[PDB]
Amino acid sequence: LTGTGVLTESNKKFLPFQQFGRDIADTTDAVRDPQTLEILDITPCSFGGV
Amino acid sequence: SALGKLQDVVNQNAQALNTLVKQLSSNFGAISSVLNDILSRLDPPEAEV
Amino acid sequence: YFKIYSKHTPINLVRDLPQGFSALEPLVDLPIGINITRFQTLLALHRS
Amino acid sequence: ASVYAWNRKRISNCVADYSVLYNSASFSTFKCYGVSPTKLNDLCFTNVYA
Ligand SMILES: *[C@@H]1O[C@H](CO)[C@@H](O)[C@H](O)[C@H]1NC(C)=O
Ligand SMILES: *[C@@H]1O[C@H](CO)[C@@H](O)[C@H](O)[C@H]1NC(C)=O
Repeated sequence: LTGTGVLTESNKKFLPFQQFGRDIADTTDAVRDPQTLEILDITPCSFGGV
Repeated sequence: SALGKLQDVVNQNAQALNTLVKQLSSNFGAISSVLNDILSRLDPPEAEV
Repeated sequence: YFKIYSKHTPINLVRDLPQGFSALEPLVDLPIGINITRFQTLLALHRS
Repeated sequence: ASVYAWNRKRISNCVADYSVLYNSASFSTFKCYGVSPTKLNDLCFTNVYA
């Protein structure tokens, strides 16, 4: 799964089966990292109009 | 339902935006709706299609 | 893939199914790759 | 096996080096459809069947 974003701590109580999370666009918004099983939130990097 | 006229405008704008974001999840006949999957899975001659 | 979804609920109804809502969490995602068209459950006898 | 009774083997829980398949000249036909041959070392899979 490829993508760009800032990986931050999260407070989403994922259930054991649950691995990732999806937004309305179906783009991944949270992910469970392998090897360490922690849940990292994925927030798109800051952008806007110059 | 006193302020329905403003609420209809807000709901229509939010619904149009929501449908616009829902359109990203459709592949439109391609193998996948994600660009990153196509860039990671295929060579440029089929990736351009 | 043979998916087993399971849920355990504490109930106190005597005869029929209880009326309520309980979502079944996925328990086992099983990699078998075989054809299944017929099934049979297993019970346990009591001997005295 | 013969083609009417073609043998299906499951491949799971392994790290696979496909670069020895691309760089080998012993195969007369090495043709991939849903995936690029050179990207196979960069992706993760499940339900692999031979
Ligand atoms: C390796 O990954 C597994 C699950 O994928 C995990 O249980 C284990 O703790 C990991 N080991 C290390 C050393 O990170
Ligand atoms: C499974 O077996 C039934 C007959 O019991 C057959 O009709 C069906 O085509 C088989 N399916 C597969 C996927 O082998």
